[PDB]
Amino acid sequence: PELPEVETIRRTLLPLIVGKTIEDVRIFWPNIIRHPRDSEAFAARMIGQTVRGLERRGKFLKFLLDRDALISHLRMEGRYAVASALEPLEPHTHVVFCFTDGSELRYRDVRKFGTMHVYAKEEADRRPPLAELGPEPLSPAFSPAVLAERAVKTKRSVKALLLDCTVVAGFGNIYVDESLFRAGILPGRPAASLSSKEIERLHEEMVATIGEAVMHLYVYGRQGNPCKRCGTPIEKTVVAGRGTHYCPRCQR
DNA sequence: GGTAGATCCGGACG
DNA sequence: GCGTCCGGATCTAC
Ligand SMILES: [Zn+2]
Repeated sequence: PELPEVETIRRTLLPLIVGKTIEDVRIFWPNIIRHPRDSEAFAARMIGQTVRGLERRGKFLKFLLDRDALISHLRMEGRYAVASALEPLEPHTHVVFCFTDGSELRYRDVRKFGTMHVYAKEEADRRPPLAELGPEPLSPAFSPAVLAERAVKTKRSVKALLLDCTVVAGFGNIYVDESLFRAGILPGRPAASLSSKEIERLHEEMVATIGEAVMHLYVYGRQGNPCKRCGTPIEKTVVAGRGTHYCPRCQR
């Protein structure tokens, strides 16, 4: 799930788990658990805690419990579901949080690629994976000035910069390509080559693109198809180690 | 210390 | 058809 979908999960999951008390934690693929390093300690520490809140930072979900925060990343295919402990588990279920009311929060992921970290709540923001995370794209903390400051001091491409989690939180490959198209900026442009005008326009389109999605694609996955603006075939390359989609006429 | 490379995974695919 | 690819983000090494 991309940031907008992660926000939907945050909003929808919260009422389904708030006020429930963890009775057991069952782990079927311990490598998902990144902190504490021992998955047995991860399970043990969560028992007896009640779910109090659910927040989002970039694409991370932060489950707030009594003493601890659980920080979860679903990557591309991870999913959460609340269901009865009496029913058979779905395939690829790697972690289950069992509540005292006979319901469960289940984590599933065909790719087995997601991560979970648990720390005392007051520690979570200063440890991985939240430590160093950049500002929310929809917050005033993410501004043209902030983007310009990062752009001038790097030799990297503009796409590489937007994909950097320390620059802006959880802006995915899809939104990077869509925002660059909407801004009329080539993904391989050096970040430092962008004018003040271009930085402003890029910030504007990043906010509009992600904001529209939180509340329909021009280029992403559309290689070989006509640009919706000018009819030129969309092209695909590799930029910053990612599949990269752009209109060679409209982007400069 | 900025930045590239390695790493984790398995469905899709040559 | 069995090796290659690929996404995010963090860790490791230049
Ligand atoms: Zn075009």
